[PDB]
Amino acid sequence: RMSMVVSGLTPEEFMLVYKFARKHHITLTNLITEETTHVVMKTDAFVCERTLKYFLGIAGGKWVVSYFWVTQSIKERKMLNEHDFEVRGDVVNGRNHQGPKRARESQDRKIFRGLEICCYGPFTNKPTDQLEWMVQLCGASVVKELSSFTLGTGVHPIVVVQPDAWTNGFHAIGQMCEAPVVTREWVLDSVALYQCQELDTYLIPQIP
Ligand SMILES: [Co+2]
Repeated sequence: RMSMVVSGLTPEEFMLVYKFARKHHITLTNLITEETTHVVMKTDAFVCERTLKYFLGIAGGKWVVSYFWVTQSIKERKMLNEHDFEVRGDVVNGRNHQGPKRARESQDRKIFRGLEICCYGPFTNKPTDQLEWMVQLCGASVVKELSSFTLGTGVHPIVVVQPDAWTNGFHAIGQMCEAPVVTREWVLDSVALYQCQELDTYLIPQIP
């Protein structure tokens, strides 16, 4: 019916969110799931920091909503419509380039459509599986080893390394395959703005 999670709040603020849910017969989870409907985010007056849940929130085209949505509904003895209340960036996108918009409204076409992503070698900040499940969420196709791209002329393939996580071999990925090596940052920024971005700024020196 309606399931909720929330990001970058203090307990003081959590309190309300609880008592907001409680009031309007809503369920609550600490852990973003496939079955969630809403992500609630701290802001500024509508700009959020960049949480893991931020991404999978958009990833989903769920309701990605700033906190004010709720303190304003407590105030006004009633729930407000969500459609007047979603977030509009962080740092990738300023107040400028609202993402969750497209996300929610798109879906019938995803932003990874017919691609193949391999999240290659060490991660940390945001660890492999979620990363994959992320792109997997917006219709990318997930490979485990470079040695599994079904090039089959048709589909386009990508490697994504997180660069720093490994302590200097990731120049020599081109030494195994004929997809490009974009950097994690490609995914993230692409999923924030929910366009599919330009590998240009994100490619990694591939060394014969
Ligand atoms: Co092409």
